[PDB]
Amino acid sequence: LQSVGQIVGEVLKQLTEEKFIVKATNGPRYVVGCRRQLDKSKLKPGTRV
Amino acid sequence: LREELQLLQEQGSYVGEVVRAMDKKKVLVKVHPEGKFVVDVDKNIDINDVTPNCRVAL
Amino acid sequence: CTKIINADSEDPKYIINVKQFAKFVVDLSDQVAPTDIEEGMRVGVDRN
Amino acid sequence: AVQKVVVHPLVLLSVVDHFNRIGKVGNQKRVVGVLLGSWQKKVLDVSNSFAVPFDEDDKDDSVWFLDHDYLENMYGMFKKVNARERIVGWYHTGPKLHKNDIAINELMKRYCPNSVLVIIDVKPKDLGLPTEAYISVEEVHDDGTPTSKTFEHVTSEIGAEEAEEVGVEHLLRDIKDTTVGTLSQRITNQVHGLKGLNSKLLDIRSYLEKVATGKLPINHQIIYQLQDVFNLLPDVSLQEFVKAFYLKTNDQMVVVYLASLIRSVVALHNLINNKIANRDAEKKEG
Amino acid sequence: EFLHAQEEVKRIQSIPLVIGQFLEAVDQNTAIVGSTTGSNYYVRILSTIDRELLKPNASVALHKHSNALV
Amino acid sequence: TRPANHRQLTFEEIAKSAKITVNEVELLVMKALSVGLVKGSIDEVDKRVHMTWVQPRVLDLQQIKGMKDRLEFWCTDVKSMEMLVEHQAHDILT
Amino acid sequence: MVLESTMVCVDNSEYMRNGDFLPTRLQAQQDAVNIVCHSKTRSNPENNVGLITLANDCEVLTTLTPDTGRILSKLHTVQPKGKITFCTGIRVAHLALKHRQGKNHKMRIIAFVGSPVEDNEKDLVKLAKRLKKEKVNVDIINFGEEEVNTEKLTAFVNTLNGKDGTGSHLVTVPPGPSLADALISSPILAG
Amino acid sequence: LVSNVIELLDVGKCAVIKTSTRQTYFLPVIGLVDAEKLKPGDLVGVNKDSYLILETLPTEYDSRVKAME
Amino acid sequence: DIPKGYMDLMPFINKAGCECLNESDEHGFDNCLRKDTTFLESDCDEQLLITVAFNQPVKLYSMKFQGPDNGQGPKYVKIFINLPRSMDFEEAERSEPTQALELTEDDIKEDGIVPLRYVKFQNVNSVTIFVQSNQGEEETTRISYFTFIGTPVQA
Amino acid sequence: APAVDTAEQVYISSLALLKMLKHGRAGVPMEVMGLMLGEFVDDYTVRVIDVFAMPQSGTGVSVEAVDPVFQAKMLDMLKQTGRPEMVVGWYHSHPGFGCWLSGVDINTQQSFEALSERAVAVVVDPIQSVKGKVVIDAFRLINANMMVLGHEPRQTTSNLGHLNKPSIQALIHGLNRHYYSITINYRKNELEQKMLLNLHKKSWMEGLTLQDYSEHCKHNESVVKEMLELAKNYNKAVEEEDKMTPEQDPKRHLEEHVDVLMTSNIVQCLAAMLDTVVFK
Amino acid sequence: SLGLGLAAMGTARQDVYDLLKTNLYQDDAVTGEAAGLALGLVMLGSKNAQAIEDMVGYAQETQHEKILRGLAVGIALVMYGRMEEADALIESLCRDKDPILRRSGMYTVAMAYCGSGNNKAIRRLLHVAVSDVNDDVRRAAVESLGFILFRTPEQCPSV
Ligand SMILES: [Zn+2]
Repeated sequence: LQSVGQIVGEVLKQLTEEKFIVKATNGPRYVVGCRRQLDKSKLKPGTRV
Repeated sequence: LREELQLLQEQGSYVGEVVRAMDKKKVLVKVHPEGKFVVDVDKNIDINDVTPNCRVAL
Repeated sequence: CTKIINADSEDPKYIINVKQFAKFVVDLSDQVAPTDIEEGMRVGVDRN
Repeated sequence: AVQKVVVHPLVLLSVVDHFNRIGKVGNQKRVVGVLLGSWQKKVLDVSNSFAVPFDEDDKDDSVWFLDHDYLENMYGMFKKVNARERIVGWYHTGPKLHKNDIAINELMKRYCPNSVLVIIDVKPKDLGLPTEAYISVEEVHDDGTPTSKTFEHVTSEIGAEEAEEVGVEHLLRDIKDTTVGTLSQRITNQVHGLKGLNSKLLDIRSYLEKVATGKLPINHQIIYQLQDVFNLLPDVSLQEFVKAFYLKTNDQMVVVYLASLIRSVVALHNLINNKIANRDAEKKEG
Repeated sequence: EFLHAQEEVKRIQSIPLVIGQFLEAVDQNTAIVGSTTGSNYYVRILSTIDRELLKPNASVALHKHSNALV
Repeated sequence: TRPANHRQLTFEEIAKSAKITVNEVELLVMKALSVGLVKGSIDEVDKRVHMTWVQPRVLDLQQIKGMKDRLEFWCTDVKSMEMLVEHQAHDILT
Repeated sequence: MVLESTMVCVDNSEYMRNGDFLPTRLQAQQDAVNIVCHSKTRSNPENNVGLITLANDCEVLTTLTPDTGRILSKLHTVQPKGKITFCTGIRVAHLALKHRQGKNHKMRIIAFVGSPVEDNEKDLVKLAKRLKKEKVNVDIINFGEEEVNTEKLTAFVNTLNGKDGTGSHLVTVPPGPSLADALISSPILAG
Repeated sequence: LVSNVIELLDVGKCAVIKTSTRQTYFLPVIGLVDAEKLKPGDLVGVNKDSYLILETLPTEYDSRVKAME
Repeated sequence: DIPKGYMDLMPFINKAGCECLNESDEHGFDNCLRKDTTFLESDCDEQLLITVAFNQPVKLYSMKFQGPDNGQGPKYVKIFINLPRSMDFEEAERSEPTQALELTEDDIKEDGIVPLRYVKFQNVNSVTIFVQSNQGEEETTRISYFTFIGTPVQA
Repeated sequence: APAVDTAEQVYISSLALLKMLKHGRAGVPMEVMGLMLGEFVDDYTVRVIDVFAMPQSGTGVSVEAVDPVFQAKMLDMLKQTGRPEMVVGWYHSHPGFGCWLSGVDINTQQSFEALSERAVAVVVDPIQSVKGKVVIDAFRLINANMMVLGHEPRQTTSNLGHLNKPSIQALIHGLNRHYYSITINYRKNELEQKMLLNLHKKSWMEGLTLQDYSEHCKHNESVVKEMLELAKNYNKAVEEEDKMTPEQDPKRHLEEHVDVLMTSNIVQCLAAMLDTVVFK
Repeated sequence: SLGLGLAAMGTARQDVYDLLKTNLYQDDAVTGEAAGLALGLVMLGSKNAQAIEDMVGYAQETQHEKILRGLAVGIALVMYGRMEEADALIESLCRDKDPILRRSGMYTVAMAYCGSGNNKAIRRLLHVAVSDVNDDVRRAAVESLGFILFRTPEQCPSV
């Protein structure tokens, strides 16, 4: 009950080491940062997130 | 910088196509995708300057 | 309103499709008896 | 166990409010409360706390009351509001540890096996003492010494999550802050660092005085670490490190010369534009 | 105070930001932008943005809660 | 016995003090480094040993007083130079 | 009939390791506190009761609560594996009473001593003077060891009951038939 | 709120669903139901705010299979 | 009596919080409370500590702390407020009061009203009076009448 | 008839604001609520000394979300601790909805005001409270008879009540028609501010730690190369200045790079040599 | 209280001062403004140690901000026209943590050096106006410049 669920989208681009252009499915697109502990190397464009 | 900071915290205005200036105080305008409303005009904007099918801000 | 989900006075929920909006599984208001509600009739519902 | 205790700037405010609230008439000078927070087998952060009705007697410093049932009831309320936080340890002001700390810690050990004490100093906030965290350990005193309890110091940090950093920032924004570190604030930071080093050195020297005259017993690991520090001091003689001159001169060029030249040339150009614009206006005055 | 104001302006460019299309420039500081949420907004352009980089249909990041062309 | 003023000690000092031949000083320092007592290095060409060792001991209250005096020197240097920096930068510290 | 908050003082010292009562001296004091708490609660339904141990430290296992069941449960699992420390126990109990919920409750504690109190008479008399200063009706009951109602306890009560004081009745229990009726004849009638 | 469970992934299982507000939604924990049958297409009732599968409800239809009674 | 715009705070006194330390059993706490010749007498020594709580928060202006003429009326009074816990004589002597009061002789008479620092008594929930000494330096002190003049904060 | 002055303020303590923000965020996207304790000092002051959260209920934020047992027991045990402050008002979070009072919010506020005429209903947007600005407002109400009779809701005697302008979002949701905004001031004494200062008070150490010398050299190289390109641009632009009557600047960027270079290298040099001479 | 202070302005009579101090001690927000202002008016330009200590102590003891403003203007008035004799008080008010007391310090600079044009007072006022963290104090600091400089109006727009 403490989980809130999450959007799902596809990473479009790596704007910089922190800013990721990410498109939500059937919705708008954002620039969003990643979690503090994550494998940015595996955040290739097109990777569903 | 402070003025820009202040004005940058106010919400954006919807653009809309005015269907027609109904009255001297009311204007029928269609804004995508909410639909069509009959808005009022603030003090600065003159009604006679409002012409049909012109993009206005709400 | 859509399938009755076989209420039998213990599961009175029905899934209803609000037009181009979503569909929700909901329950009745106290003012309507289940006999008045059946699959495929237009029903007016609250918003939350 | 725990190698770090992170204290959010809300248990700090909670402690300060508790201290003022009691000390309106509560001249025990030292108040005790319970601090909750998310637990980790790694760095532990604390995010909330409450204050239990505590009493202490200066006689023998062993007679005291901490309302454990009140502790349980507040913890029940906080769990109902936010079950994510569990009891992590207990705090008390009065930066001088009394005798009950370990004993009281024992009482806290039943509600939290790895109960950490966190002294949150209120009044003295001169240089670097926001909070100090201790954890009880099970060893007599050393390899060859009698029994004791011997709270161990743990590194403590102050950190906030989002929607709590915003409150701190908003309460701040006096003439303070300026997160961008300009040269003046950096030199001020150097001065503050020298002050802190001098203060720590004076504390160590006071301890060595209290040991040399026999007021304090010899702590062997203290002396061992003093020897380690004294040996760790580098040497600015030995003309191989003196070739650090090299990089200092290297620093100079990029800074100093180049930057100055550019700054000086830009200022001179700005003077040309003004000395032109002024004569333009004067000639127009025609 | 100038340092603090610059810090605040830079902070307004934080994340997340919604992507939109720079439909049309209206004034030196205000534009019309089509946010990919599917909606056209009359918003205010941040000064530090390079004006020559503002071309029609260019992708622009807008403030999440104000749609200001960040 | 050498408080880092002259960390380089020649093999003659070890040979005479430890009453050993200068051929075995290599093995002696060898063993000392191996067992973890000391962390220096050996310059055999000039017959010296650099010493950065981390094995402390009990401190002989007179020795504690001497170390306290050394700390007094250190703290007075730091204080004098904090005063210097503050006086020089008084314009910009504000 | 009288509003009151009582801090019963159970003993779990190693001198409770006795068979003076048939099963166990500790068990005898256990049902003693049981019956005394029942009597106090049923006598006045809004009275307060709390529990204090005295072995090697004075734990405060149960504070002032009108409930009896929880104090009874805490009384079990007591494990008399310590040594008594009377002065600190009464100090803790007194300040615990100082933390009482209702201020109209007359202060009173129930203390079960079953070991010879190792102390000095001076600290006992000064503590009795302090307790009388705060108007606290300490009630002391001697158990276990044969030096029943020692001169220490006598002086403590008498100084505390200075000229018909609170009623710190120094009841004596026989080393043998420490039955409940013998544990309630004197106190319920008069502490 | 009704939703079509798009599929189930491994992390001890997670899900991704498509709610009737034309929105895909990833759930680290699959609500308050079992997690074995859970067909990729199994219509479910997922909470309207915290978006976890509160219940499973019977399938709607397969178009033409309704066309024949 | 009492100054215009104020009232006696007797009806606002909560008996559940009232508690007097060092009182003789024959001379009850209600004797000082009541406006009778009956008096409250300390039993152990001259020091006394009386805590009075109120149903609702109240603001105090003046106190009528009066006793007999035999010198056993109070002379030094430390007033504390909003005490979360019962007060101890040792701490009360040690603690800094909300207001210290050197009761002159004229206060003890029947017409004796002692003004209080109204600033510090704006959120009084419970007020504790520590009588440290008496005029005649007897072994005990008597209080013929004690009360409080003030107004409710209208909670 | 007495009228509430427009100069009345709500003095929120630092602790109250922090607890309110933390609880409001912790419940996102739900709307959380709790009770604000304090005191009505006078007719022009409402002091919020502390605020305790309340357990989340499926009802949402209503007068049925205040569990009487929770409130009573929390108040009693806080009074035991030493916080015997009355329930001044209530707070709840409108996440992303701005600061205003809905119909049910107005309803619960009527309930609270029945307890005491002075009672505020502060609300906080926890997701609009991005670092820097804090989106929070406090409204009481307007009596319907007061408004229908034509009299203004609040008497005015100073400019204090009009230093800040009302928001459009609040105004459409009934501001100045059913509820009025009350100015909010934050009571931050010296002690609390100094305690909060420790959040980013760096250390006595980082004033003395040199930058990674290889990293320092690399940063110097990169900035000097950028400054070279900027100098080329500056020369090119200045050549245009001549053949151009009064009619991004390669200069301003140049000045910024110069300033960052001098501050970095001056600091590094001074720190290095202070280190050389304080550490033997 | 306002009317009495206006009537007794500068007379420094002890009876009126006692009555107004009693009203101030009654500690009401509405009457506090008038009581503090009238304390200033009655004991105006008197430099009285007793009145000033009573008023500053009350300003540091009470919790109603209206009383704080009234007492601020009162403290200013008490030290009117005393020039450097105010300096001690001025410092004791410039350093105070309460922003209303700092505003009182600015008003005291104005009343003490009214018309003298004393450059030390102007320096302090400008420093506060450009440095202080509370906007009301900055405002009052700028206001006090008029009282300082009214004897040389030509120099006033320049600053
Ligand atoms: Zn709401």
